[PDB]
Amino acid sequence: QVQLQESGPGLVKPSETLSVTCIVSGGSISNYYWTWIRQSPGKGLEWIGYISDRETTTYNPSLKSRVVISRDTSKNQLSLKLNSVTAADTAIYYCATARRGQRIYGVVSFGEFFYYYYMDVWGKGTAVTVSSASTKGPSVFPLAPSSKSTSGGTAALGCLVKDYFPEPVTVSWNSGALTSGVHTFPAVLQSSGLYSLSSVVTVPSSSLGTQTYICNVNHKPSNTKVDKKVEP
Amino acid sequence: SYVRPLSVALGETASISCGRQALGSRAVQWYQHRPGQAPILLIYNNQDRPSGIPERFSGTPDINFGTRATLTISGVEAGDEADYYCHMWDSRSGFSWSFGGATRLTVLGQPKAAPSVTLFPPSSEELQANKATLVCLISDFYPGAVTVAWKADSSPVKAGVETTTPSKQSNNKYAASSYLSLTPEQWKSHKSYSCQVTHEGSTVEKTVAPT
Repeated sequence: QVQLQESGPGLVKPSETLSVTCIVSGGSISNYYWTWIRQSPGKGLEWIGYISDRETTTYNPSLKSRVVISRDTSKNQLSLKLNSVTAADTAIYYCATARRGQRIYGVVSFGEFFYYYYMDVWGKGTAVTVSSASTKGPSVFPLAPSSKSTSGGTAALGCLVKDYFPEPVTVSWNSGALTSGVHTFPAVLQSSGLYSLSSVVTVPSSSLGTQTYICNVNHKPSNTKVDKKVEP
Repeated sequence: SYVRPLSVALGETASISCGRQALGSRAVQWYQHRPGQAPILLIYNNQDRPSGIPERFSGTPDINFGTRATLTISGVEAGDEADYYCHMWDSRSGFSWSFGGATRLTVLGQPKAAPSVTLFPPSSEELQANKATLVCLISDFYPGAVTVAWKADSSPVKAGVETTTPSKQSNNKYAASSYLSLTPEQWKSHKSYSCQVTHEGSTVEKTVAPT
């Protein structure tokens, strides 16, 4: 039952080194082949390279000479470093466990066979933006509910997250307590080049005066955590 | 481009073919990726199917001399929209570092849904900052093409307006948002501001006013 969680800088300056970390929980690192995959907006999933259970690594000739993949048993985590990055390197980076399969079309002796690799388990991935520009924390403003009345005991209540770079921002309500009515919208990229988004939950009208609603905003790159309370 | 679009009507069975056919013995893997989320392994070893993967997805085994590699989805749903990658390993090509081309599956015939629109005026905290932004939230609509227009009073505003391209939600309906950036004095300068969104010939218009 391996669970994979990625971690990254969020922003990398051009010509600097990109480093991401995959946190493995509930299974030993040693038991699996491990690999890294990146996806870029204008490009398809790209295979960076893989590392065996024996610590043997094979890299993509395209990314060869810029990449290192390493394993840390003590922290039970995997690593991926990318030297001398450029905007071509802006992508979402995934780590995944890998399985090796052998298909023999002939006789194993005489080497009439070939290996193939496929990835059963994937991490959520981490977003990395390569830019000259500095990271900017977002400013959080509450979106007050109308108050009564709509003839249905629902009102729209949210938080506005403004002018942050780069992506992404994670928003939760009541410390993950309330999930039912929440809708967090995709961000918008402004002329400035900063991003903004909003998270909105639908709640009863009657509760609004006495109920507690707090939006928890996480921006790891900035790295900014802001909790803002919303009131009518 | 890396993308091959393919459109299929709802409830129909999709047929997807890997970009390059094998020369010999083969081991084909199918990956389903929705941009923004993690890829998933639909099929491995030609026909083998991981647990938690529905029966609807199937692959062609390469029995006998040969078989063409195709992915079949029976009774396609809206949630099956996504990019499909065929990972092909054969005995005459060697290590395949490329996942190859992506087949973008678009599902059609989904019923029309009117958008729900919510408009938020500038908050008191923002005004204190000498910034004003109006937030218009559009959700639960199909198809994904919407026209958003902002008015100050009865007159249109095109300045300081930022709108996202609509994208699919978890429920398979589209969501989008528009932002009108105003100085606080400008916000106070008008009796009202309106968010006019037009979807499939009809219009849903919301209005806020300085209080």
